[PDB]
Amino acid sequence: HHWGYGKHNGPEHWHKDFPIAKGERQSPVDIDTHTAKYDPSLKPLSVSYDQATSLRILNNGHAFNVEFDDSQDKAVLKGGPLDGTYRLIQFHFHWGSLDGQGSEHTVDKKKYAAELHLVHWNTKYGDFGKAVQQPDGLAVLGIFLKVGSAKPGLQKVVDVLDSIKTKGKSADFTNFDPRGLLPESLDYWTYPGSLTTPPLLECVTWIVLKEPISVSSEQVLKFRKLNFNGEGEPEELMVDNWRPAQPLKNRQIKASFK
Ligand SMILES: Nc1ccccc1NC(=O)c1ccc(NCC(=O)NCCc2ccc(S(N)(=O)=O)cc2)cc1
Ligand SMILES: [Zn+2]
Repeated sequence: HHWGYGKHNGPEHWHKDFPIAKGERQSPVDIDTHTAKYDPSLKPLSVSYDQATSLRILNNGHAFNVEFDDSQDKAVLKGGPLDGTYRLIQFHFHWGSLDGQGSEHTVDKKKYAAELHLVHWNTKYGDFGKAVQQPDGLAVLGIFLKVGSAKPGLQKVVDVLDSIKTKGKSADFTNFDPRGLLPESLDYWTYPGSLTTPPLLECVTWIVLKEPISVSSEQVLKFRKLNFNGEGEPEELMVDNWRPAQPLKNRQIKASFK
């Protein structure tokens, strides 16, 4: 009876195994654009992905992860609200059963069709497992997806999904360039928060881009053909793998822009 996104094991249940679910810095949150404060001291984000080395794509039963070689400074996030150098380890998405829901963060209570999370860890902690134990261990770059025109740089991901339909399946996934998933603007909101799935550790500097990317209806339909189940288990479509907005509590969301 493991956590997931169903009626009996979904986000309202998680606090029983992971009491930090009701903590002081949980994610995601609603971004109230009128209460976010412009912070003129915030630096431009530095997204250095030209040497990224993708390795593999994995269906882990909760989402799919595109994994990177994080054994050297090859794809890093710096600047913005961050001190030091954060290495890209993986990206994944959260998405809905319908185009009207799927994002984890909301903007003035608006839900997007999906949300991309580019997960990075602080190199001063040596690897990911140590970084998630620290209040500044991770930086997650969040990008909203809206349904409209196709994102050409997403299609290589969409096309491999039939090879990782079920939980525990992986496939080689080399030479994927995550720059093809970024919007034009790097204007962002930032706040201190958590992992949005168990173990819900309070280790994340969230950086959420203001400008969504557009994907096609056909691209997101292919996300919704994935399965939460393993091969030879009853088929349960991998949809609505999002945690809803959590209380902001004693936090301020800062904006990089006016
Ligand atoms: N060792 C230790 C000591 C004291 C306190 C905590 C820890 N470690 C842990 O709690 C612990 C660490 C990792 C665990 N599992 C693997 C793991 O990497 N999980 C996190 C992956 C994750 C990555 C990104 C996101 S998201 N949606 O916020 O971008 C969500 C989840 C499970 C438990
Ligand atoms: Zn995520």
